[PDB]
Amino acid sequence: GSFVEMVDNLRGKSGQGYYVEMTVGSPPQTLNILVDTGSSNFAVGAAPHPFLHRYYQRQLSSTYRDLRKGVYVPYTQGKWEGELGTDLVSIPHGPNVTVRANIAAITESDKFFINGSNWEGILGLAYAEIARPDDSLEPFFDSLVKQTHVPNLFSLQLCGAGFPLNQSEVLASVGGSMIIGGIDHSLYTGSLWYTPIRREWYYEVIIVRVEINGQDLKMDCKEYNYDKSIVDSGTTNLRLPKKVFEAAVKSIKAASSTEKFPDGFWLGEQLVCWQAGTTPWNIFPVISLYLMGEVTNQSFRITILPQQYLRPVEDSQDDCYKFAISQSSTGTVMGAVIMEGFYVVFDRARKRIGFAVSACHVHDEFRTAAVEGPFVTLDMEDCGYNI
Ligand SMILES: CSc1nc(N2C[C@H]3C(=O)N(C)C(=N)N[C@@]3(c3ccc(C#N)s3)C2)nc(C)c1F
Repeated sequence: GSFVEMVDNLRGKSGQGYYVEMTVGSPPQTLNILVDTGSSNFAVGAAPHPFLHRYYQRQLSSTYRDLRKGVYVPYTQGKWEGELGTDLVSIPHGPNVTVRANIAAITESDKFFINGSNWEGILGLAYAEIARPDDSLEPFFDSLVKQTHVPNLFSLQLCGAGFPLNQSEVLASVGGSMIIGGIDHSLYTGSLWYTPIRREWYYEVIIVRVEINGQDLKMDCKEYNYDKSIVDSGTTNLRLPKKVFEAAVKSIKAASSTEKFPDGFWLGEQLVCWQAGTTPWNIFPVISLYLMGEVTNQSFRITILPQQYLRPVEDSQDDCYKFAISQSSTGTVMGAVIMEGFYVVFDRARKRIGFAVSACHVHDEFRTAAVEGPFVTLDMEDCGYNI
């Protein structure tokens, strides 16, 4: 329905992440926490770091409980290590509840804390299967549902500004909404379409067709989900498996061929600039991803614009962007620049993810993002990867 207390509770941007305010401990210690659907640990800075202006001080919390256990988390782009414990946790612009949750108190880290991101921790919203050190460490959302009457569902509206925000603007700007326990109808237009959650670990989905400006990429659909496809608010880009990326970039270059861009642009490294207000959106194609539907032999599609996959960056008065589609060796990742086009419902209770056109997606007067269906699609189970 309407969840006014939770609307506009996020801040941030696709490149540095979107975060929500939380409190930990007694008396409450306020921290800004990255919303990460990629993930399943609640982990906070708990020791001084050059990029943190605040951190969780366990010795100042009367409700802190030491689990006497360490946690070491090395991932591809970074790492952190910490100490496990529990404490009382709240979301000020959330449900009016306080829960006893696991907290990984980060004591050492490498390339984890982003300089100027304004967040001091991460809220992993995915399932216990991928929690560290193992699946016995109950994720935050599981604790929230178990201890309260909050429904087993959350929804995210990530709002890209469509232009760069400076340090002061990004702190003063509304970055979107995280609705805990419900769906807020003001955040989207049109209908919600649902795709099954294939398996509960990451938020895994199945893509069954890909089009660039209505032209079928025509790959075996298993390629689109090799080795998985996930919905991840903690990734900036739309990431595609190597072969799919190679085919998609060739098609995007062909559609936009009236302007030649350097190789560094297509690699997502180099910015491209245009005179203020002259970005030629119309030369870039729309991209549609068809997702398995809830009805047998039915699919639907989500369509994004270049206003989603060209990420605004500062250079001058020029309008500059980076290409926010990139290669992956770990499957498709529907990151923040995809999520910025849609209101996304993580319906854990019904094992499904819903998509609707976001009320805050960036567009022009000629084209809009879309969520449309149904389409008749056969043998969709064959699109999923096994082994
Ligand atoms: C690979 S297993 C694993 N991974 C993570 N993360 C992976 C990071 C990762 O590359 N992405 C893509 C992720 N969605 N989340 C992580 C982030 C770190 C910093 C972020 C920002 N901004 S997002 C945490 N955290 C934990 C606790 C893990 F078990």
